[PDB]
Amino acid sequence: NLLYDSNGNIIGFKDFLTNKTYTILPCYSGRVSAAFYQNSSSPALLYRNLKCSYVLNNISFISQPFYFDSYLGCVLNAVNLTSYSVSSCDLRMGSGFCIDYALPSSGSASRGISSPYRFVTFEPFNVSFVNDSVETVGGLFEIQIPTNF
Amino acid sequence: TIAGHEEFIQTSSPKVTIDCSAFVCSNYAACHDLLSEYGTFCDNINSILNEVNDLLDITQLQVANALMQGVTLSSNLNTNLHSDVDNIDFKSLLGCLGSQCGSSSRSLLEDLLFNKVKLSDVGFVEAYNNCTGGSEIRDLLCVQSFNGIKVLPPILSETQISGYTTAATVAAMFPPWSAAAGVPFSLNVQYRINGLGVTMDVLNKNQKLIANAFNKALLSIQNGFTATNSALAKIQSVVNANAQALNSLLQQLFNKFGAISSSLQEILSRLDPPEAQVQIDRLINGRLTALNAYVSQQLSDITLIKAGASRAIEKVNECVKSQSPRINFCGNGNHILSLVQNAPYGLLFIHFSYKPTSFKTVLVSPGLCLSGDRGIAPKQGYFIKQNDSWMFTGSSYYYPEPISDKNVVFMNSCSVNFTKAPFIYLN
Amino acid sequence: LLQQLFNKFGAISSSLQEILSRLDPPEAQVQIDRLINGRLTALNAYVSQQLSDITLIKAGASRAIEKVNECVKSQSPRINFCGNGNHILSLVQNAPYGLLFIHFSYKPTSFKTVLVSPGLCLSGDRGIAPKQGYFIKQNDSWMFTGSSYYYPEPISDKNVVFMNSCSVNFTKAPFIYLN
Amino acid sequence: PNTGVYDLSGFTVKPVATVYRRIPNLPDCDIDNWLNNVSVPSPLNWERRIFSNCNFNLSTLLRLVHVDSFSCNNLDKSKIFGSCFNSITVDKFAIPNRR
Amino acid sequence: VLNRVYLNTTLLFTGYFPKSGANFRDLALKGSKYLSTLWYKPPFLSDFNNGIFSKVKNTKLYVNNTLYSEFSTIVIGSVFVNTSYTIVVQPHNGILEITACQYTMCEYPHTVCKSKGSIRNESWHIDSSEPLCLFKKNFTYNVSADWLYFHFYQERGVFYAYYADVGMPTTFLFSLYLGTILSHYYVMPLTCKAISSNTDNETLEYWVTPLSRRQYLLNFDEHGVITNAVDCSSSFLSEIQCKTQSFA
Ligand SMILES: *[C@@H]1O[C@H](CO)[C@@H](O[C@@H]2O[C@H](CO)[C@@H](O)[C@H](O)[C@H]2NC(C)=O)[C@H](O)[C@H]1NC(C)=O
Ligand SMILES: *[C@@H]1O[C@H](CO)[C@@H](O[C@@H]2O[C@H](CO)[C@@H](O)[C@H](O)[C@H]2NC(C)=O)[C@H](O)[C@H]1NC(C)=O
Ligand SMILES: *[C@@H]1O[C@H](CO)[C@@H](O[C@@H]2O[C@H](CO)[C@@H](O)[C@H](O)[C@H]2NC(C)=O)[C@H](O)[C@H]1NC(C)=O
Ligand SMILES: *[C@@H]1O[C@H](CO)[C@@H](O[C@@H]2O[C@H](CO)[C@@H](O)[C@H](O)[C@H]2NC(C)=O)[C@H](O)[C@H]1NC(C)=O
Ligand SMILES: *[C@@H]1O[C@H](CO)[C@@H](O)[C@H](O)[C@H]1NC(C)=O
Ligand SMILES: *[C@@H]1O[C@H](CO)[C@@H](O)[C@H](O)[C@H]1NC(C)=O
Ligand SMILES: *[C@@H]1O[C@H](CO)[C@@H](O)[C@H](O)[C@H]1NC(C)=O
Ligand SMILES: *[C@@H]1O[C@H](CO)[C@@H](O)[C@H](O)[C@H]1NC(C)=O
Ligand SMILES: *[C@@H]1O[C@H](CO)[C@@H](O)[C@H](O)[C@H]1NC(C)=O
Ligand SMILES: *[C@@H]1O[C@H](CO)[C@@H](O)[C@H](O)[C@H]1NC(C)=O
Ligand SMILES: *[C@@H]1O[C@H](CO)[C@@H](O)[C@H](O)[C@H]1NC(C)=O
Ligand SMILES: *[C@@H]1O[C@H](CO)[C@@H](O)[C@H](O)[C@H]1NC(C)=O
Ligand SMILES: *[C@@H]1O[C@H](CO)[C@@H](O)[C@H](O)[C@H]1NC(C)=O
Ligand SMILES: *[C@@H]1O[C@H](CO)[C@@H](O)[C@H](O)[C@H]1NC(C)=O
Ligand SMILES: *[C@@H]1O[C@H](CO)[C@@H](O)[C@H](O)[C@H]1NC(C)=O
Ligand SMILES: *[C@@H]1O[C@H](CO)[C@@H](O)[C@H](O)[C@H]1NC(C)=O
Repeated sequence: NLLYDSNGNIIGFKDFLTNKTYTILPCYSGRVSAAFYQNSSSPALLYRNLKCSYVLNNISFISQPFYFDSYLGCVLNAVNLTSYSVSSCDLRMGSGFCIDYALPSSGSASRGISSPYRFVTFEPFNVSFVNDSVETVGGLFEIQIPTNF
Repeated sequence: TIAGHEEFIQTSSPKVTIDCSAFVCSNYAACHDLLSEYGTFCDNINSILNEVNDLLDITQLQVANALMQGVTLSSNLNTNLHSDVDNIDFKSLLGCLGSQCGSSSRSLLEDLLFNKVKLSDVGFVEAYNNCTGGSEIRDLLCVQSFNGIKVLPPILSETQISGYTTAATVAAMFPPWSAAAGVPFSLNVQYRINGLGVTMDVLNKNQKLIANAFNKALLSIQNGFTATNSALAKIQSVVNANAQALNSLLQQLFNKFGAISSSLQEILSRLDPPEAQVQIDRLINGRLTALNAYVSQQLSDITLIKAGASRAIEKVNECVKSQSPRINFCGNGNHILSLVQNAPYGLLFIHFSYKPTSFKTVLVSPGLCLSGDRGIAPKQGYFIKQNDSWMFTGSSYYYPEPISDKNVVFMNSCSVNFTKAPFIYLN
Repeated sequence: LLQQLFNKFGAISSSLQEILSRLDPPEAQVQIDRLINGRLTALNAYVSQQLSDITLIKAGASRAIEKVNECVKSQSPRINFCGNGNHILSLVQNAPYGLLFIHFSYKPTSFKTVLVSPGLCLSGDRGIAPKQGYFIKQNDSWMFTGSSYYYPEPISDKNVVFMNSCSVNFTKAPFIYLN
Repeated sequence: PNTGVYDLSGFTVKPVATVYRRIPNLPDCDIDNWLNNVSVPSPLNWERRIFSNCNFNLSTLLRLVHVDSFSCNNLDKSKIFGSCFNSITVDKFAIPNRR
Repeated sequence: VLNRVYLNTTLLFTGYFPKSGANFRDLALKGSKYLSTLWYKPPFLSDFNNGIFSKVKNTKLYVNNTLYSEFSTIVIGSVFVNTSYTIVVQPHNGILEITACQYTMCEYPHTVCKSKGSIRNESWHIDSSEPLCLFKKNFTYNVSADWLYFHFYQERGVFYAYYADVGMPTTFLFSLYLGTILSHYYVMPLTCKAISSNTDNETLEYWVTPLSRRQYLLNFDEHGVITNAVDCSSSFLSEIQCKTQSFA
């Protein structure tokens, strides 16, 4: 009537009353990541590898107006701005993503109620670019030579 | 002909993070109350692992800085159009670059390497996404992460590292030539071959054989990751070592350490609070000991990984982006050049080299004493006697040529075991 | 490390003064043993951390000895070892727990667009290659320029390397017999 | 506190309900009828009964026999109350006075 | 194992097992008329220390194209008198009758094949008074089976019995508290008329090996059947197999 594994746990059973067979799985367990910038009233929160549907239905029932889904997991209390790129980051969330902080200023105080945390792209290194060709132009190559130093 | 071989150097490893009180005392409140009177034991373990992961991120940015230092690309560069220079096909080496592709790909050599390795950096993320259900029933990674053991992603994704190596490989091919000494790729090949003792007439007349030997070695590199490649065994040893360490750490939650049971559920359903404490204490001590030993081992392995990363940075600087006058540094002697590709937890270098095939036995002299009691010695070659005339040949290809001042180094005197050759006042 | 003298390690107190003023010698040993084991474990962990940091220190010190020997006291023909490329020289200063290296580098400011050639095919089907620089066409005549400063100048025997053949994509120029 | 990324302590999803299963209409163990049987054995030929597939409680068992002392070992008394076991073996004998 | 199922896995399990590389011993005896007294001697009257494992042949006699199953009965005990309890396992052509009573056992006992009866009468006890019995039960086995397998052991005053008629791994039959220690067993001679080589060429077989508590590595397949086992202390290959918890 009981199904075991080699470590000694019960992983399934068959009911004495109904002759129905079931398996057992454990309940979900995990932690939260908090990206916190100094002199703020709250952190931004990341639920790693979780959907926001699961987060709002099975984890927390408290008030959270801002939430979205990212490749890293569910982000609460931050703004989805991953079209904008940043080269120096002190809240680096993993796999190329950053949390930026920008409080609304005196004159740059947008009246729409948002979060000062943004979820942006981390990209530290770059190439230099030139506006010259990649092939021969009449046999000769186009190149950029210094004239002063 | 031109030979080629590949070599994997390991620059990182999976970043393990550990929830200490979740590992020791998973959900049970009496265990947590007992663990509170051990002081700062769990905070120290967390701090050591965070220091290790900071070191891993520093070395990752150093590798990425070596790949991108001083490279200037044309903004007209579009690798859906530009994948061939001088009859050498670099199509399987480049990912995507250009303002009309969207940098969201690997090269196919990277794809062959990254599909035989299941638990890469993106494999961990997409495996942990399936842990609300197991996606069939169950998985070992979900059991580990419910017991407080997770692998964190690195701070740069692997498509960014692939973009770095793509820009490095394409800086050698195209008219700024920031990685091929400011001269084109075939010209740089001919100069590095000519610097071994091979004359430039042979290399001007055998240009297509050089290109075809390059393409042949590249295609045999690509069709070679098949179950006996040593660099693939090098790559998979990293993943198997990480999996064995984490599974043997998870097996510590089923030792009794001298208690009556290895389960807190069983002790808390059979005993009283003054009697369950003595049994819970032994499980606490054994699990904290196992965590301490794991933390010491990770601390000693990060030093090996940093030594390997510094060697890989030196190879990118002095083998891939330039070519040193050091002999037997990259490759083995008769080394021509190197390329780099992104591998799981490291880099993969391709070394091209000169390879002789057939031979001829020559009688040679190292020096000629001319009349006036002067001397000449050959400049990377030997002196030979052909048809009773003295001639020069390079040391790595048999090709006689007239003795001129570009083959010799003069001396106002001459050595005693030079051969006397008074007939010589030639060109 | 000093904070470990206030952990209890599962005993009744973290002070030996309190334990030795409340208990008998047989009963106090059980409490003292937990403190002794926890403190020795904390010391062993500190020693492991120091053993691991001295390896990174030795690797960095060997890199500093290399840079003193081959960037300050002489200059090696390696590129990208000291500095970044376009590197000129280094000086060294003493810093707390290390050395401070000052690297000087050739930094270009303004640039120019030129059309260059990588090698010429002279009559007799001989070939010349430019020595660290390019062949440019100035006033419809071939000249040499170095790669890191634009300065046209005559094609001579000190700007080239000579070949008795010429490569297939080289530029044909019969009008050169010059010095 | 300083600017940083902080990993906070662990949550578990809280259990909504209880599933509770028992077998209905099982016999009574009648441990009191054998404990209060008339013929009492000596310690030399002590007696054993096995009780399985039944229903018991310790309240009626401890108020139907006249208890001097009820100690337990490797178990706690309050852990018996909602429990199920595979069997219960009950040995009984009379106690000599000096022993 | 008792009410557990294991599925596609290896398991390290300590139990009451035989020793890999030891010997069986065919203790079956057949007679027609005479009974030698050396048939009842300590070569054949063996020891029951922790238990026995035994492999039994089901001899299939035929009368009128109708099957008859037959093998030898076993008796377990300590002194085999009517002041101590003895266990008797006796087959009755598809019915296995197992009794634990205070028997008054005969000095030279035997049984008789019932399909083609023998010269003598079946005589292993004489008791018209129906003695005290701790246990009395009837089990049914597969008549068409070739091999039957039996585990018999003791532990802390309790006697345990496992059996199989389909396949080699056994399943639990019964347990019985005794409070004493059993110390001998004996397989009885089955006296028959037509079993030998001048008749239909049949044979009695009853092979016994001792049992002890030891650790095996077991292999459970997808339906939960034991398919392979290895004794962890029989060779060097088995040590590699148990320390790696692998069969290859
Ligand atoms: C579950 O399966 C068991 C099989 O063991 C069923 O028990 C059988 O019930 C029928 C009719 O009630 C009897 O004829 C059999 O003798 C029983 N078997 C045994 C071994 O006792 C049981 O009825 C099933 N339950 C349900 C709800 O279907
Ligand atoms: C108390 O125990 C004795 C045995 O020690 C019980 O006697 C049994 O009684 C039944 C009839 O009810 C007989 O069939 C048994 O054979 C008796 N056994 C013995 C060994 O004599 C007695 O019944 C018990 N008392 C009660 C109230 O049940
Ligand atoms: C505890 O056990 C006693 C028996 O020792 C149970 O008492 C029986 O209760 C049922 C109905 O509740 C009666 O029909 C029986 O006659 C009772 N027997 C005796 C000997 O008193 C009692 O029910 C049990 N407790 C609970 C909560 O069920
Ligand atoms: C087990 O089955 C056997 C065979 O069916 C039963 O043995 C027979 O029992 C009847 C009734 O007492 C006797 O008349 C026969 O002589 C017995 N046969 C033999 C060959 O001796 C036996 O009674 C059954 N056991 C139980 C406990 O019911
Ligand atoms: C911001 O934090 C700093 C801590 O370095 C503190 O000194 C300062 O007063 C804070 N500013 C405000 C406006 O709270
Ligand atoms: C965040 O913004 C990007 C770009 O605007 C978009 O592609 C992405 O879908 C957004 N995220 C969500 C959850 O909508
Ligand atoms: C390239 O990266 C650097 C990093 O400092 C950044 O400043 C620069 O703006 C980037 N280039 C472009 C075109 O965005
Ligand atoms: C520079 O590039 C832009 C497009 O990026 C192009 O329109 C322009 O003509 C280029 N300038 C020169 C001088 O070639
Ligand atoms: C180079 O720059 C310096 C400083 O700006 C200036 O004085 C000088 O005239 C420049 N030379 C040329 C050739 O442009
Ligand atoms: C020479 O250049 C042409 C383009 O001008 C190219 O098609 C050809 O492949 C080149 N050949 C070699 C050997 O470089
Ligand atoms: C996760 O599960 C989905 C469906 O359940 C499956 O398609 C996908 O391949 C799984 N991925 C991993 C890494 O297990
Ligand atoms: C058999 O066991 C292996 C263990 O690696 C497992 O992968 C496989 O799914 C199992 N087969 C079945 C039918 O359960
Ligand atoms: C077998 O068959 C014969 C002939 O029909 C009959 O005489 C005999 O009694 C049968 N045997 C038994 C045991 O009934
Ligand atoms: C066996 O018993 C029966 C009836 O008691 C009797 O007829 C027969 O002669 C007996 N056989 C022997 C050998 O005593
Ligand atoms: C066991 O019994 C069943 C049905 O009685 C039969 O199909 C099977 O063949 C028997 N086993 C053997 C080994 O004959
Ligand atoms: C028994 O075996 C012998 C082999 O020597 C054979 O000759 C005889 O016919 C067999 N008889 C039967 C009934 O199988």
